[PDB]
Amino acid sequence: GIRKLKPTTPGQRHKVIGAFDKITASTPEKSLVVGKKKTGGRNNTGKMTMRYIGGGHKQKYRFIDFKRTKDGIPATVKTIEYDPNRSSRIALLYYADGAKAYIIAPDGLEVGHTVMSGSEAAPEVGNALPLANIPVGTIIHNIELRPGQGAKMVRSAGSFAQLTSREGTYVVIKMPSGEVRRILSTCKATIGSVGNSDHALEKSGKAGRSRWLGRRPHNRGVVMNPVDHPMGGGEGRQSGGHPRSRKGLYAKGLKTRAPKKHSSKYIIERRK
Amino acid sequence: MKRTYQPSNRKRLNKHGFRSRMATANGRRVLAARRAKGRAKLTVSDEF
RNA sequence: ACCCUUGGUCAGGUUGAAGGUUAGGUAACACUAACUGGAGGACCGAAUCGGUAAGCGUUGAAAAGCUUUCGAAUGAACUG
RNA sequence: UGUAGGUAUAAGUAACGAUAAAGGGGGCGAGAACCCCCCUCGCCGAAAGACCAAGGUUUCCUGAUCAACGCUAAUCGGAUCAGGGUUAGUCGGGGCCUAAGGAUAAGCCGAAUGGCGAUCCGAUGGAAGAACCGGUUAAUAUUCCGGUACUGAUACUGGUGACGGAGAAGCGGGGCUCCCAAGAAAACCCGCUGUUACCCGUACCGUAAACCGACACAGGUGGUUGGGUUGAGUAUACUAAGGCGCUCGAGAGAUUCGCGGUUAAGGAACUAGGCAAAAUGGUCCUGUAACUUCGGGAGAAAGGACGCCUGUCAGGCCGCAGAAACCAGGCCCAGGCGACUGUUUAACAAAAACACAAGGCUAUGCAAAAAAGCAAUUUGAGGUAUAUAGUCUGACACCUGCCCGGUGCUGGUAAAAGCCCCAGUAAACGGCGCUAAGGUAGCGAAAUUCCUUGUCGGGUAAGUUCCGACCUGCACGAAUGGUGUAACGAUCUGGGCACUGUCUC
RNA sequence: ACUAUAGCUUUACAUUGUAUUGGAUACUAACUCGCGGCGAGGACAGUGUAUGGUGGGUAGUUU
RNA sequence: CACUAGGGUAAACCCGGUGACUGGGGCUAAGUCGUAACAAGGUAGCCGUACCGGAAGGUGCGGCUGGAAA
Ligand SMILES: [K+]
Ligand SMILES: [K+]
Ligand SMILES: [K+]
Ligand SMILES: [K+]
Ligand SMILES: [K+]
Ligand SMILES: [K+]
Ligand SMILES: [K+]
Ligand SMILES: [K+]
Ligand SMILES: [K+]
Ligand SMILES: [Mg+2]
Ligand SMILES: [Mg+2]
Ligand SMILES: [Mg+2]
Ligand SMILES: [Mg+2]
Ligand SMILES: [Mg+2]
Ligand SMILES: [Mg+2]
Ligand SMILES: [Mg+2]
Ligand SMILES: [Mg+2]
Ligand SMILES: [Mg+2]
Ligand SMILES: [Mg+2]
Ligand SMILES: [Mg+2]
Ligand SMILES: [Mg+2]
Ligand SMILES: [Mg+2]
Ligand SMILES: [Mg+2]
Ligand SMILES: [Mg+2]
Ligand SMILES: [Mg+2]
Ligand SMILES: [Mg+2]
Ligand SMILES: [Mg+2]
Ligand SMILES: [Mg+2]
Ligand SMILES: [Mg+2]
Ligand SMILES: [Mg+2]
Ligand SMILES: [Mg+2]
Ligand SMILES: [Mg+2]
Ligand SMILES: [Mg+2]
Ligand SMILES: [Mg+2]
Ligand SMILES: [Mg+2]
Ligand SMILES: [Mg+2]
Ligand SMILES: [Mg+2]
Ligand SMILES: [Mg+2]
Ligand SMILES: [Mg+2]
Ligand SMILES: [Mg+2]
Ligand SMILES: [Mg+2]
Ligand SMILES: [Mg+2]
Ligand SMILES: [Mg+2]
Ligand SMILES: [Mg+2]
Ligand SMILES: [Mg+2]
Ligand SMILES: [Mg+2]
Ligand code: NA
Ligand code: NA
Ligand code: NA
Repeated sequence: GIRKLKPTTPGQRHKVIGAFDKITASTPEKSLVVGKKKTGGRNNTGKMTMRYIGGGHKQKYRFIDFKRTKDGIPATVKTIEYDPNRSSRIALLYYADGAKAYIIAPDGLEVGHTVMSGSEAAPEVGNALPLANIPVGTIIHNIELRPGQGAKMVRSAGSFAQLTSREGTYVVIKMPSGEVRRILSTCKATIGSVGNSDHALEKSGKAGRSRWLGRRPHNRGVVMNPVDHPMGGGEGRQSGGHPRSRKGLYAKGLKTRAPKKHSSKYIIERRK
Repeated sequence: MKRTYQPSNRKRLNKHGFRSRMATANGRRVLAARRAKGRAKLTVSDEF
């Protein structure tokens, strides 16, 4: 859900934030968190390689189990928690073996439920199965690209993918982007869609919230000088010509995916 | 108004001290040139 | 100038968001009134940060200041 | 406009560095406005008093000295010379631990010099194993001494550490609550009767005459404390403790300047412009319009009371004045631009410029695209299309027309790309007069109109500015957005009331 | 504007092999990647030399 | 000293008037452009709603017969 702020101030007139109605705990698990350092977009030589990054609230990293290799060990869902590092919520799991882990919280997973991973697991929401064992037509998320490497594909809040058909060693999956592509049937996926689908309805309301989230102001190229940007210069306002970056890379329709990439053999239909 | 020199002994030694000069090939070049000129004050480490 | 890590500072007053409780009200939610609550790049205003307007200074007390006036002052704040 | 050294001229001139301020009596001395003691006066007093840190480095105290330094003199000095002065088992640091970052191992990269790369280094953080009271010096004191104490050595694999913001609360006599932006690491620590006590700092200045500013410079400099009356207050005024009268004076009282005070009658006539000044100002009680995004506008505007005494709000008393001094919103009507709080040309521009929340388009299926780097490698991001990046527009409301002809972009030779051709793409650049299409809505003498002070209406005695209309728009026009828009503005611009040396003068 | 050039892109040779049916398909052993040998690719890709395009991103200049 | 008619002030309301400019309507003739409806009026008509056109109007979607032909 979402909470719309009343317009007591101009900086709150257009502000919509989440209702936090799924969170059941406020403190993270101590053994699964660690303090995280920030980069200002600076690489190991100290040079700013990525702009518009800096400041923001201090954050701690949560260890998410994207691999889920504890096959056949049932786990109990303990809490649903806020994670500052991703748009979705996370879930705390207690294994009957006595381990603890964090997983991406799927839509519909409630505190007190049971989850399992591996081939013998029932295809219920929250369970992790090899794609060879998932019934065709199931809504899935957290899709592995290579077997054993961990989920990479469908992870953002509200996002989901679909298993459309299977063709032997490969299954066919439709992506959030609308791409249709082939995935090895020994790769793993989790049943259900990622929760917190109302994350897209939130509005910051003011510049201060972007500063809290750790973004820095972005300057348009047409209001610079020619020495700084190809689109800068002129007396008064000017359009800047064909849109391009500081290095002259066209910004309208020029494709940048490598034309000889091997993975294009597994991509049936493309969509960006 | 605030002027350009704001003293700090730790920063002075970290930036221009003897060990800072010896840590780099160009710093040793500076030391060799100063010895060849015959400076009585080799680095800021010599000052007090 | 920007960033990173670790610390510190912000007299006093005002306003009164969400939420809650109590009465009425509904098939039930809604919804009305009182009390409570204490949010906010909210208000007035010291420290502080900045530098609007005028006067003065222009071999100056100062290689950019002073006096009055004025902006911000829980934050995109200031500062070691 | 040559160079070094020396010496002139301006000239016994500018100036002697905050307008907090001095007067007298004694002392010493060859010499006294200034030195020492006393009395009186004045200034600071959330400091101009008292402390910690950075920085300085003997400036600390005493005896001699007055050449130079001290913007005057000096018997004086933060000055010259000599002597003296800093005392720790418990204070501070270090020894221990790790952050950013740095140096490295195995390895990786690379004409060379070398560049990377997980254990070590590295506080601004975490541990430290551990007191106070009193007295004493010219100069040190939790260190010396007298008591009173305490601490450490020595001879008889799961928890903690471990963490945010805001608010309530415990003459006469800490936890708690709420919130979203979700709040270090490692050591460590848990569970599983003597005999000794090492090292470094310790003086002095420290909102400053000792630090940064060439100066004994009206500037800058992190943290703590900061009495009384007045007050909401750390504001303001006065004043204890404590500290100061700012290292040139004396006369005189022209012009003129600087900082202030008063002003008859008039009251913006001043001026580019009400610039500056004046005016408003407190608490409580009444009462508050257009418009609106329903929050606001709003402290709108406009009124009334206020001292002292007595009596259970009334009766009385005094003054020109009861907010008593200091302190302490001017208000209203109407336009342009920009939604708003912010940012910017250190040193002539604070704005309508930048940013902004938000919208669109495009790229990107993850060794992602993209950005740094010769590379390794790193950022992106340990994020995964509700994500990241490039680019334009800039809250919101109603909306955002026509053109793919041109230019971009996307598709289908050495020993195949391209190019062609065809198709697509305007919230791509661009255009909206024979053509690709010949400007839709909405605006319009406009931040755009040359002619031009266009014409008409309003406002004034009089209006090249302003507001409302008209439309032959030199040369508006829909995301280099069109037209509006409540709130907001040290913005630009017009008119009123208040008020006044801005002006008559 | 003239002339170069980083980068990007095309093809040939090298790295680079085998079989079937040449022009494609298939294979695994070069080579690449993932998980701790196994899995996924595969003579492609990447890299070197040569070569044609593109290239105010950068440079030297002229006007 | 209260009480009050009347006076001044401000506001706000109500009732009227006028105003550059800018919009419908009625009536009379008939200048101009078309032919929308009345016959299946030459695309059956009408109702609601939306968009668009010099105008009558056109088109989309649903409805009705107060429509022929069948
Ligand atoms: K921008
Ligand atoms: K350029
Ligand atoms: K300061
Ligand atoms: K000359
Ligand atoms: K001391
Ligand atoms: K008068
Ligand atoms: K005048
Ligand atoms: K105007
Ligand atoms: K019906
Ligand atoms: Mg510019
Ligand atoms: Mg122009
Ligand atoms: Mg504020
Ligand atoms: Mg102030
Ligand atoms: Mg304020
Ligand atoms: Mg000369
Ligand atoms: Mg003269
Ligand atoms: Mg002078
Ligand atoms: Mg003089
Ligand atoms: Mg002081
Ligand atoms: Mg002394
Ligand atoms: Mg002496
Ligand atoms: Mg002298
Ligand atoms: Mg001395
Ligand atoms: Mg260590
Ligand atoms: Mg002392
Ligand atoms: Mg000073
Ligand atoms: Mg204090
Ligand atoms: Mg006080
Ligand atoms: Mg004061
Ligand atoms: Mg007068
Ligand atoms: Mg005049
Ligand atoms: Mg003024
Ligand atoms: Mg603005
Ligand atoms: Mg502002
Ligand atoms: Mg300037
Ligand atoms: Mg200025
Ligand atoms: Mg713009
Ligand atoms: Mg605009
Ligand atoms: Mg005028
Ligand atoms: Mg006008
Ligand atoms: Mg445009
Ligand atoms: Mg050039
Ligand atoms: Mg040359
Ligand atoms: Mg007809
Ligand atoms: Mg018909
Ligand atoms: Mg049509
Ligand atoms: Na100190
Ligand atoms: Na020191
Ligand atoms: Na005035």
